[PDB]
Amino acid sequence: AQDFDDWFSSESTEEDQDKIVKQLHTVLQPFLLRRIKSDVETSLLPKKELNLYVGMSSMQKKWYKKILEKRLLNIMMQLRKCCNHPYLFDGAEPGPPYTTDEHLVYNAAKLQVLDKLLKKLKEEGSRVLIFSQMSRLLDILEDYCYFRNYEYCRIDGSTAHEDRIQAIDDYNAPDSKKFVFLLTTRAGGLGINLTSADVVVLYDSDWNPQADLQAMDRAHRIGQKKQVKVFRLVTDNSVEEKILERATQKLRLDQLVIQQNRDDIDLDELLLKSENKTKSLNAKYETLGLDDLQKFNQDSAYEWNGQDFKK
DNA sequence: TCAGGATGTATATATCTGACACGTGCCTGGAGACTAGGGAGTAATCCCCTTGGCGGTTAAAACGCGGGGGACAGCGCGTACGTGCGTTTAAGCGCCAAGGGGATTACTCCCTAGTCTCCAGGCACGTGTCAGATATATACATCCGAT
Repeated sequence: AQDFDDWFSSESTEEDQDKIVKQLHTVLQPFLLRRIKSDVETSLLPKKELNLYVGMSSMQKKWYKKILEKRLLNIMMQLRKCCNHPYLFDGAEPGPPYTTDEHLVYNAAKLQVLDKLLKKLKEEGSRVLIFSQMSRLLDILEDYCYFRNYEYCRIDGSTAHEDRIQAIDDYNAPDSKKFVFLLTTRAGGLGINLTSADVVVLYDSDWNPQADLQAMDRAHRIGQKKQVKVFRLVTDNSVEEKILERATQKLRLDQLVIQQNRDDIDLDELLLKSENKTKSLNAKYETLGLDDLQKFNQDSAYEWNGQDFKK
């Protein structure tokens, strides 16, 4: 192990990072292969990443602060919950009695952006795939979809086989009244084919970039006819930014190592600002080096606006 | 049911003996230095535990049904307990005798512990293995529900 882990794995020596160890793919080219599907058939249209940076709402603000200064362990997971929808937390939503009115969208900034974009795509007429990462979050999405009078088909770690096949077939009927079609990002194996869809909204980003790559390939898989778009909601100035940063670290690591040597927020302004942020971070991480890329800076996310590790 | 008994149940009085208050001294808790080592805070490393989600195998668990036998209700009945009365008998209470047992109370010493100072050699840890305990199958002999 240590031989590979030290000879051209992580060091701290010199500009070796891109002068020698980077050039040392000659160890690998002998026995490894991959034929880039981007240009061997040239029949698919490329991808469309439209990361959206979103800020907390008041309920998110107070809940985020509550977790920062307190069953609740694994704080890094809880902050992801609060960044998605506070209704995941017990006793957050108003009630009882429990209703399903605009008090649902009224407390989740991602869900507000999602609702606006869902209306916009619906009037365009692009049936959409939602790839959440918590099945419990799919419950709130189901409730919202029903309250907005859309119909769906949910597949996750609960539905048995026959349910999965019949739901897929129902969505893929040649004249199917299926607008939204929920799933979980790492579920369904690989046989699930949804080329008939048009948009994949990555409600959450994943630690492993290739998990989402395979996920957002469920619509980009061979056979897809028209250019597709894949949104990725991000909670600006929160843990999700750290997660996206580390995921991009790993994605560029993969590319360098292998892929070379083959209220409303006025949606348009948020789109442009988030696109500028994406360009800025891409510029930040493009120029990194192997040993430099492997640091995993592990910036403690407990402190967010000034914290003291106290309750 | 009601009047006839039998039994607690309040009530006033006198007795007493046990709880309480009071002075002494002697012993222990408090004030006051002095000091050293236990513990709080810090840094580094590694293994375990969390939270949310997924996929799969496959025995247990849930459900329904039918039928028996165990439960619970009654019916005698014939004891074996109760209740009451008379009468011994023993518990308790005093008293006699002389000792030994024991618990302070106060010196003495011996000797046997604790303390320190090296220093080897017991033991815990990290390495192999191979022998015992598995799971498998099969033949058997051995209880259980109907004549």
